[PDB]
Amino acid sequence: GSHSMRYFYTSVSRPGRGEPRFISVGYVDDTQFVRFDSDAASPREEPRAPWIEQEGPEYWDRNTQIYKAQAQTDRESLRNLRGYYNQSEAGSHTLQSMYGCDVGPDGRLLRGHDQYAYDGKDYIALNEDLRSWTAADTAAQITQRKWEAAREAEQRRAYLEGECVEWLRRYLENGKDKLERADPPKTHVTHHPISDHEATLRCWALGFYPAEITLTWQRDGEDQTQDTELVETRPAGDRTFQKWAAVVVPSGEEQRYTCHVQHEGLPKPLTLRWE
Amino acid sequence: MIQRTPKIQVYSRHPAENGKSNFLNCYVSGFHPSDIEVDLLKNGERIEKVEHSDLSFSKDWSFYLLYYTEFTPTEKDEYACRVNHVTLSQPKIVKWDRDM
Amino acid sequence: EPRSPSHSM
Ligand SMILES: OC[C@H]1O[C@@](CO)(O[C@H]2O[C@H](CO)[C@@H](O)[C@H](O)[C@H]2O)[C@@H](O)[C@@H]1O
Repeated sequence: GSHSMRYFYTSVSRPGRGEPRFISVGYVDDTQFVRFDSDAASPREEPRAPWIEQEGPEYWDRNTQIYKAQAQTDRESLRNLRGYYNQSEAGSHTLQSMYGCDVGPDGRLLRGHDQYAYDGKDYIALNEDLRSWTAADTAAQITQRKWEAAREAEQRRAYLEGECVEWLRRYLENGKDKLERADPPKTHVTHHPISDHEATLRCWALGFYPAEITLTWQRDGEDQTQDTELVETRPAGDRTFQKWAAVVVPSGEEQRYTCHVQHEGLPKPLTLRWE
Repeated sequence: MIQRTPKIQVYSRHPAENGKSNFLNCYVSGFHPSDIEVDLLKNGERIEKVEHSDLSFSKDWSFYLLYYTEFTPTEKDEYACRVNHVTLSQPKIVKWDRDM
Repeated sequence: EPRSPSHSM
């Protein structure tokens, strides 16, 4: 199917306590596969999914040096940014970076991404054309002019069209079923009396991958959208996800309610009931 | 500076059954800035060996983390998650309920 | 694999 690779960097300054903390994580779809933390004992890129472990020592060594250099660059960017915004040199600030590629079933690039946020606000982003920047304000225009003069967009385009696509293809081949084949949810309905007149029906979806899912309660086939409590999809901690949806119903009317589950891993949408 | 208040959910990795080994999770998400303190509590006391996922974030730049520990649920033992963040005027405690 | 370092902002 269609797949993505993304890297997420976070740098947080701490003036008076040393250099900023830099953390990076890499994802293929909804699966984290690598991490780096500048505050680790002997910082290096580390595996976080079984299928990446097979990469040789040259892979880990090259990526580790990249993150160490990027941390130093982010430190200089944080210094420049507080200057652009005329901010105190005493305070802590955050620079986040996100980049990567979306590819189709054939493995061809559909869309590239390279964008940045300062103190939680969009700052600068590479446009869809992979050739031009969009700046959020006059500070970001300073960065834009620097990056235009340095031909930074060409450096990003080269990665996003080349290495990003090629390495994503390789991770998918190595990952196999864990990445290419969706794991459908294990599902069940629970019932919890609230009083003699009302009970909660809760529809559970557990152990599914990827995270995208829809859970809806219907009463005689009419969606109960305005009366359903839905929790945000949440990680189980073993690389799968969980969600539930609940409705409060009159005692003795439970048979009127069905839960409808849509997930990529299911052959067809499921209809569940209290049983 | 943008501040966003954390959302918190506390739950087990698998449906709880007393005497059977499991994982207790506290998922904190939707927050900014990244500085946050999360403790898992067993009968009101801080659990000592707690791990957390690597700091990551969503499309709106808000952060998320999973704090987790191996545990064996019983009938008696009460579990909870306590979270401190700049946006919270006091620590937020969310109790574990095996049906949620 | 990650992208090689950017220029600073
Ligand atoms: O929080 C427990 C801790 O507090 C101490 C005082 O340092 O004792 C208090 O809590 C005890 C357990 O509930 C009580 O028995 C006692 O009355 C109370 O002062 C410590 O002894 C204990 O480890």
